[PDB]
Amino acid sequence: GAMNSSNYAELFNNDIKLFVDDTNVYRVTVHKTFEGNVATKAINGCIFTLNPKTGHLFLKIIHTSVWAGQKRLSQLAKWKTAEEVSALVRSLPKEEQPKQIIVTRKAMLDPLEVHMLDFPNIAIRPTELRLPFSAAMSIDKLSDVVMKATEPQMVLFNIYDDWLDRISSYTAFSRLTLLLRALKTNEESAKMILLSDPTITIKSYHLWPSFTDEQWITIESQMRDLILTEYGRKYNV
Amino acid sequence: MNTVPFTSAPIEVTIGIDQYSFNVKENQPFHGIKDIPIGHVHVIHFQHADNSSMRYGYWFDCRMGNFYIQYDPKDGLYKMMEERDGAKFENIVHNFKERQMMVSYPKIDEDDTWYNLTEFVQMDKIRKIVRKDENQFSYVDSSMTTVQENELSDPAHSLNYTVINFKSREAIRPGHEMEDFLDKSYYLNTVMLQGIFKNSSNYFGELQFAFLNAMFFGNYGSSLQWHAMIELICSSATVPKHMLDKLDEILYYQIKTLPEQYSDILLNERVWNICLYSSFQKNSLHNTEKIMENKYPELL
Repeated sequence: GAMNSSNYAELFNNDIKLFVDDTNVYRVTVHKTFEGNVATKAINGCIFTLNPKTGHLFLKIIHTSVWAGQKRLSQLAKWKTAEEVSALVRSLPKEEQPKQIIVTRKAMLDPLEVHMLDFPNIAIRPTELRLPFSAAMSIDKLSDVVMKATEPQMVLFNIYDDWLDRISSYTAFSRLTLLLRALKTNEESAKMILLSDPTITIKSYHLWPSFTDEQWITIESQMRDLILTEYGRKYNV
Repeated sequence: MNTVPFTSAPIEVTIGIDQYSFNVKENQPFHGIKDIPIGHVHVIHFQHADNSSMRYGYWFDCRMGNFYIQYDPKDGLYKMMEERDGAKFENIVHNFKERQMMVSYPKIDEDDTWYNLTEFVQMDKIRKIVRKDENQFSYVDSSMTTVQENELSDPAHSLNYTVINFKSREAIRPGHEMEDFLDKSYYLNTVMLQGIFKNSSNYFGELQFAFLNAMFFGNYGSSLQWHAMIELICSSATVPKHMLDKLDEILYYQIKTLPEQYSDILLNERVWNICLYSSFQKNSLHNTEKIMENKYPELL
């Protein structure tokens, strides 16, 4: 059934599972036409498929060409997401295929279920968690690879960099969702926090700076503060 | 004009024949139902005065034999049986008419209701959904489950309706996932009409039989099947025009005949609001839409 704060630790057991987030699959700018009507222009998107235990990210880049001459694009995006997740599963060796896929938006269940009919022993699950995975395009290197793409492309990342050498998946995942939640509520400040210090760099094979343990603690506190402030502002509490 | 005599009425029971029914008191001298119209299937059904649970009954066709009811006090129910002795049966029936112990099937001549509810229902198809081939008639009750219900336990006592499932390989061609799931025409016309039912009339007959089992026995799995067969048509962008117009007639008489008080469990809110307002065929069920609106606007 649905994932929530109760069955939260299940994410970190040894059953292979993937999160699928479709929020950035169909991305548009909106503009005015010469005649003064509104039109959309599509930009490149991505399916965010993440193993929360290992950090392996399967970043399936969605090139604007896939929308060419298509109608009901937001509906189609869900079906193209499920097509691509299904093809990813089929591409994995059997012992690597997930036992569960957790979709971050309920509207993906039926498309994914229908695309996964060949995989009846893979459970498709919704979630009640409000996961910040839409903010994945606030990670500079993921945005860069999506926006430069000239064709459909799968790019593989570890979204935890080398954190698992030092911390558990559980702690890694909470760090990731904390960072992403801050980038989602106030990207400008969140990104300032991460880079204020020119001496902490991002390795070429990483997404995030090479913070020491002590620096991560100060960071994580700086992100919580940011999240809490933005909340009082949003609601006037 | 055919007859179904009863050996006796030992227990207080409400007897139904088709859409009619009568109260019969314990050891009241009731000995059958006469003037049953030939040419249609029929169902005779029962609800004991003591056990408002378990409605049950028998689907039959008088052309297929001479049938009577007898109470079995060991099994505790009214049983349909066949008399093979053709003479011995006209004797029982004539003597009971002579003593005038039989009710007349009470058809208004202007009234086509039963024909309209049973247009496509054939006894041969009923006997394949209720497999019990030693008998020419078919028993159904409140609690019988369907083959689909079971996959998710006793098979001798199941309703073998055609399994319909919108999220299944049968329903969905590989490569047409999205298309076939949003537009079920493939599944309706090739898989179900041409493949399984062979023609539209066997499909309507199963649809109509499922409705009547839901209506007369409150059989919850029949209701599921009735709604699924509706939804499949309404969710198909491409339906023969003759099927659409007939469907509208079929549903109209079903909705007309439903007891007003039961429109809460027999009518599935989502299926109907989808079929009448969202589906491809939203505009193809004018008569069914008009009666739903005027009689159950709450559900919508």
